[PDB]
Amino acid sequence: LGVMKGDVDRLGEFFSSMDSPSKLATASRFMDYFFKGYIGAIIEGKFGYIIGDVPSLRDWPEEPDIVVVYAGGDDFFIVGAWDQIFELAFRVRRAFNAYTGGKLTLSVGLGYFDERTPIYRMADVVSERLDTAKDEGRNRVFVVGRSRPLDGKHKLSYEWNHYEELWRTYAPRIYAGNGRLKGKLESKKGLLWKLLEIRELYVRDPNDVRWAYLTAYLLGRHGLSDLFPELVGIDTKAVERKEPQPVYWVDGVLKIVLMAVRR
Amino acid sequence: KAKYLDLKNFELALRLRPFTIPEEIPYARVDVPRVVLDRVTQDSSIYFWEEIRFREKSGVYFLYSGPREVFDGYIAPAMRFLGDTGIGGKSTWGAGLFEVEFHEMKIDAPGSEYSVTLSNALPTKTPVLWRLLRKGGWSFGRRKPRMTFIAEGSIVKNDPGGMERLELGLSHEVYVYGLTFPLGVELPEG
Amino acid sequence: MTERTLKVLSPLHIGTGNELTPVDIYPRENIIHVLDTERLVNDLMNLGELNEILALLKNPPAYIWKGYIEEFHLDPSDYSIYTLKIHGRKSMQIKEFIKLNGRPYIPGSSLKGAIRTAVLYKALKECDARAVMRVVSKVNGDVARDIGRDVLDYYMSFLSRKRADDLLEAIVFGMEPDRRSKIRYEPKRDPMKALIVRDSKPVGRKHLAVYHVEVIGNPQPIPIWVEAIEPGAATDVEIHVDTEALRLNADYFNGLLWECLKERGEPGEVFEDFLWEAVDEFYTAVMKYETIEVQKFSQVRSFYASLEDHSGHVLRLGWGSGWLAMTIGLLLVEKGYKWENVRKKLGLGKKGSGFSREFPKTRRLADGMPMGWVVLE
Amino acid sequence: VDASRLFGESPDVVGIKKMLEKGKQWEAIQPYFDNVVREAKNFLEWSPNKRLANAVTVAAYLTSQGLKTNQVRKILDMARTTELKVKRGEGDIKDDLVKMRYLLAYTVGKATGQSKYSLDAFHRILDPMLEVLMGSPKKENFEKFYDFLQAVVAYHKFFGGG
Amino acid sequence: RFYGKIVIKGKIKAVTGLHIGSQRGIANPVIKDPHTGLPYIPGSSLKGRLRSLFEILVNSRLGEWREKYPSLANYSPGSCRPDNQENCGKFFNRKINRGWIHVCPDYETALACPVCRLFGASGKESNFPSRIIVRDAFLTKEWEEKWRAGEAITEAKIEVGIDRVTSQANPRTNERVVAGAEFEFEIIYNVENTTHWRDDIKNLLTAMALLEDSYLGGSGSRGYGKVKFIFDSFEFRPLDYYRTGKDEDIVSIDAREKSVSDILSGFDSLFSEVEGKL
Amino acid sequence: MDRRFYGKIVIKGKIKAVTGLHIGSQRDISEIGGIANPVIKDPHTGLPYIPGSSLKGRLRSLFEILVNSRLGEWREKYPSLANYSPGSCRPDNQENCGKFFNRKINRGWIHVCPDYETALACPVCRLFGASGKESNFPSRIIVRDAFLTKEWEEKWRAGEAITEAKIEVGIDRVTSQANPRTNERVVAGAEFEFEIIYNVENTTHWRDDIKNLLTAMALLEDSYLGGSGSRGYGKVKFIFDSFEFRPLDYYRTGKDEDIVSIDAREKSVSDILSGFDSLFSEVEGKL
RNA sequence: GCAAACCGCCUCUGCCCGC
RNA sequence: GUGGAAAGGCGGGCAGAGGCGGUUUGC
Ligand SMILES: [Zn+2]
Ligand SMILES: [Zn+2]
Repeated sequence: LGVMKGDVDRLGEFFSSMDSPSKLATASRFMDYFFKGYIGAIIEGKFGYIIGDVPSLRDWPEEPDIVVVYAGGDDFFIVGAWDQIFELAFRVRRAFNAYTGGKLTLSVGLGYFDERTPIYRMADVVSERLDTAKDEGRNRVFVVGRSRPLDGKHKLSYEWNHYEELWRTYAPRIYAGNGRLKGKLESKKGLLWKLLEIRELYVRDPNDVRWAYLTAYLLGRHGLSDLFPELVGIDTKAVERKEPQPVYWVDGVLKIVLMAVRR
Repeated sequence: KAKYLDLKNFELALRLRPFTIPEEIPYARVDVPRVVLDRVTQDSSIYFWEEIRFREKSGVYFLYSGPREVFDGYIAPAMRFLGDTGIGGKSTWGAGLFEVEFHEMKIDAPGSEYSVTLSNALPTKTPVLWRLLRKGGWSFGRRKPRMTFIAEGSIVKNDPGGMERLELGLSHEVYVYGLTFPLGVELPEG
Repeated sequence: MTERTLKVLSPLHIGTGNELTPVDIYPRENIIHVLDTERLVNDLMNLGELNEILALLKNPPAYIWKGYIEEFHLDPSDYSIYTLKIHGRKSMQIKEFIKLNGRPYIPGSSLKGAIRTAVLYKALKECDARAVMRVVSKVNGDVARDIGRDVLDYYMSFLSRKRADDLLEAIVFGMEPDRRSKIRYEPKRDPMKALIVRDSKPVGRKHLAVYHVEVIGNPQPIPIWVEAIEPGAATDVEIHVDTEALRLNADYFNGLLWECLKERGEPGEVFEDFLWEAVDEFYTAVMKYETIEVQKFSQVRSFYASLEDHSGHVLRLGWGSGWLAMTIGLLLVEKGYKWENVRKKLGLGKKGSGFSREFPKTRRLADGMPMGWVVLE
Repeated sequence: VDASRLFGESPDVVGIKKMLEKGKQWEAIQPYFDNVVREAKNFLEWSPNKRLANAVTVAAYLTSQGLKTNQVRKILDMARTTELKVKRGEGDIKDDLVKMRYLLAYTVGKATGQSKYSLDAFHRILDPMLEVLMGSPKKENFEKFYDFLQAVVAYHKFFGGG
Repeated sequence: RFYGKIVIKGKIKAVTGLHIGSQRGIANPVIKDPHTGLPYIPGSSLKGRLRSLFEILVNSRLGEWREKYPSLANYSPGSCRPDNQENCGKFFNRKINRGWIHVCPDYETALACPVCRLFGASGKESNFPSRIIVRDAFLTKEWEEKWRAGEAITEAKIEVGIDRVTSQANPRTNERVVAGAEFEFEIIYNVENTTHWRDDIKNLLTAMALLEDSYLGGSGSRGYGKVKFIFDSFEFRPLDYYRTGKDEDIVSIDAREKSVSDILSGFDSLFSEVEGKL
Repeated sequence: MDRRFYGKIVIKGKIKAVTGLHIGSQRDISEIGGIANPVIKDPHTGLPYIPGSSLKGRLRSLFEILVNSRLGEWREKYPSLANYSPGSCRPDNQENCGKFFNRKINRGWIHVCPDYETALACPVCRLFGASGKESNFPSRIIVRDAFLTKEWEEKWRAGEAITEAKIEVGIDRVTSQANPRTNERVVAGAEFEFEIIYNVENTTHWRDDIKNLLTAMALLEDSYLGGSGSRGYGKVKFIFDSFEFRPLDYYRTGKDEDIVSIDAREKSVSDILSGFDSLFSEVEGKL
């Protein structure tokens, strides 16, 4: 069961900019109308020129299985199918990017839960996954729960344009649409689960370089030297810029596809 | 949004100084699933259970002011009994167990007319700035009534607190702790 | 039956893909010896280094690199085979036999792959009028096998590492549903998954000897040294068909072999009797075919005329069985030009193409004996 | 071109795999890096990515030759068993490193033909490290050896050999 | 009334791969400490397996134990599963959600049942608390150091499902703890009554002796259990220990003894001072 | 309904790999240079072993096919086999009907009874157990993992090969072109110490559950274990040490009160053979 | 006088049901 | 005089089907 919980970021500074009561009464209706009327027409599949290409597991249904529990004026707590809660968070973000002039942001926590979980626990988890995305950059999404070292250099949440660019590179080569993989990777999930175990060696010690050639051997003996040509060679510029390796951010793209598959 | 502070940053917030919040909470609230297995057919029935899982060096502690003859007569022999039974929760699954050490804490606090409560309050008079806590526990299988406490860190003025004794249909009277633990604090104009 | 013992009538080499370098060997006599480098090298230290790691990597003028142990030492050998021929000037690479503890046995994967060639030959003889009804079910390509007209007359023009037998094994053993090609093999649909052969008991050291295989078919013959089981060794092997595995699969097998068993009676009952009638019709037919060519050595024909009046089931194994005995192409002799364009398509001679001796030119026989004959019963 | 592609740490993992799928450019620039590997005679010469840098330059120069992994498996499985002894079983590999030197010496004493150079360059590299490993500890300074020898074989599958 | 706390320390030896799942990158993960990532054996998977083995032990001996333990006279061997009525005549009398457990319905009956006196009962107007505390078993210092030395502590094992006719293979993976591991357990019995504690220790050792021939969690029937109790020390912790704090507890010495060299091999011998001080 | 406990018939011994055994794994576990298709291995000691899953399932595979041969001959002795007809649910993709192989696991049909009391009268699913919705009958045998025996531990220390590499080549018949691969296998003659624990629940039918477990053992020495046994790799031989009984009074006392049957020189076809009742007569004197 | 060439894996399966 | 008391994440599931270490011809 997929749960998203989002709100507009640095909104109190926006309404403090209004200097007259007619100007406040305009900015507080237009922000109210996005989470009251126009969030319905996003779930209704409209506005395709404005939204565009978003990370979708399955293609967009005529009737989405989405139950909007709350949507207040900045805050929204929406539950639904975990494949369509995932896509809608990128579909709400892009429309809110263009309903404004690109000046106000969102932040979304995302959880994936058992059915038979108490709902006060699904709120208290996603409220923590929202606040983890909120004290980091306030234009960034929490996608999936993820392991990372406690060195303070790694952060669990993706920025919006970062994850949506990680999806346009890594998903059209391993994923075909509607819960199936591509050619030459059918019946090869054992590549992908062990690929996350090589990602766990980055988690246990990021200074150890043992993950670099184990990726090259495991992609090598399967003949898949074309897939993932940057998980084999270490990025020296990332060690220069003090940003994580590309083996670290591939978890949010693989683990969604491994959940999309029967697994 | 911050809930706790360091031993050093607490002494700054008592003086209305600039302070910083800690980066890391020493525990987590995980949800371990258990199961109830049938004795003949091994049928499963999952329920969920939440916990508090501490880190490698982390733990929990409380503070004691009082005469030393009451401490090593009552508080100190009681905490070693409680090292082998629990503090709340499923003590039969090994939850509330610990090892006890005794140390010394010293807090720099400004002398004032007001004070913060480092425990639950159950005040006599109405406090200054507070935060409601509403809980009532259990006593020998008897369900205690919910009592409006005050959460920790709330501000009182010249308040001692006071325990309420309850009946609950037992043989002995049940006292419920609501004494305050006053440390001096500096306030603005309300 | 169980434990159907065999005997050995010609030299028999089951390879392991390994040769003995001359640093492993020092023949003191007409007998040869396999020295133990791991023990001998670690035993020649007490008298002392880095000279052994330098000289063995150098490989100078073999003889002296194995006779230098004779100075102040002797007697470090493992198996000590016999040469049994007028050769060995070391300059040789003895190909070794498959051994489980230094003891020669016959692997069961090698005796099953010889029965599978005999069984494939029987299926293509009897099964073009019935070969269309097999691929009439979920293949839709039998019309190409009907318009060509006995699926062999199509397969010579159908082709016109190497996956040449991919369609022909998919017709006689396993019809699949569909592929990018017409049909393919399915291992789950096979009568030969009920054929259980097991590794034999180990033969013995006394029956193992080195040989000197001369290649005949060119004016300059080449020798190859190899070790093989001497003729006259008899071990025991157990072969049985699990009839219970055929009763469960009476509806799931889809092949021409299954359409050779439903005509001798109950198809889960005559498969073991069909099995040996396929053996004595592939291997007796390749036995008679080699009496035509007389390019060998005389005495070779006196071996083939003596292979008759010999009880039991005669079949090839091993390494000296030529292209005629590992391959359907005994049946592809009667085509001629239908196989002549395809044999150059597949290719053969190297270092263009062999014109008149394309397939059968090489004969590998050890000491004037055509090697690789084992007779079950 | 090839020397600029073959940079310091991970110059072109994606780039050298395309160029190795060549003749004159890699017969010289990788020869300098093979000589750079032999000039680093100490096995503990690289606490950084330079073990991962040498082994890419090694396995690019060996992929230009044949280097059948099947020929080397007697050494490669022997390196597996000696590392298995380090897990509280044994602590002296000197009685068996000589065997592993001998199995390295027996392999080049067998490998004759077009595949001499595929084993001559392989002979050139591991033996100055096996010179160091004779008089060395085996939990440390052999840890850095066996991880180097894995990365040689590992990138050799990525560059397209075996 | 409180008299002391018999404390049972030792080790759990996973002779075969032990799997205690969680169902949340391996497809079926054993549970783990979230801060270290190390596996552990819970105190609740150990206790419900000591109890499920011991309740079937009592279920076979209802008639033979009517006069050593009362309130086994109100139970008939069997479950109350067909007739959906709790606290009926049969033994496994309480339905929780879909499973039937022997839990005695009152305090006045759980003081006589051998299961519920040792393991506890819920009841209505009863709440009989248990007398044992089973801690979470964590890896021994020697096995946390192998985690530091870069080893694998949890393997991943692949099984397969095969058709009985066409041999279609259908595999899945199961993470399980590497065989040979050493855990550290702890069981603290609470001496409430001073008369029937020998029967509560000798029943707890019987539950452990059945656990060394059954399995602990997981697949088990396909060989994922095979546990072994390695005792270190039994300590008494008297009532005089908790008041004055001076270290005069009574310590048994059993460095290398089994669960069956401890039940009667030394039971008159090892508990000689504990049965004297009471 | 009515689960009881009387004891645990324990069947120890050794497994002799008369022909070389291959229980395959997958690789890629931080392993670089090795034989393709490796035997599974104990990660702590390094040595190969036989899983209890590979042995409990292989005995189930041979015994379910033995019962499918006779669905008119066992039904006079066991009820609920009259619910089943010989066949499979492969020609009709429906789970529970008259066909004897009824559970689609993922794609493969395996005889598992869907209910408790249907499986309580089934000769297969009372010995090997069953899953179901609301019934879930559990098993009565547990088969543990079989590591190398203590003397073959010592041969690994001495340097003797505990594995080997057999190369098998597949040859296309038309072009005679080899397609070589190398298969690791345990050396023939190796020996693994095994463990089968039967859990005695109903004293009315426990003769049969040992006579059916010893039937599937004798079917396994006729069949193969693991591997590619149609090409040689099977040929398991069971060497018993000792049947033991472990009564209920053992686990309460601690005294060695177990009834120890001795077949230290007997065979799996010799235990089922005349003498079954000569060897288990003191178990019946205890029950 | 003795070899030197190529082939070194191929193709089907991959968590269900039950709270 | 303890938001407590009772509660196994497990029941069933062969890493399996097919496969001659082979053939060719010269430098
Ligand atoms: Zn009870
Ligand atoms: Zn059944």
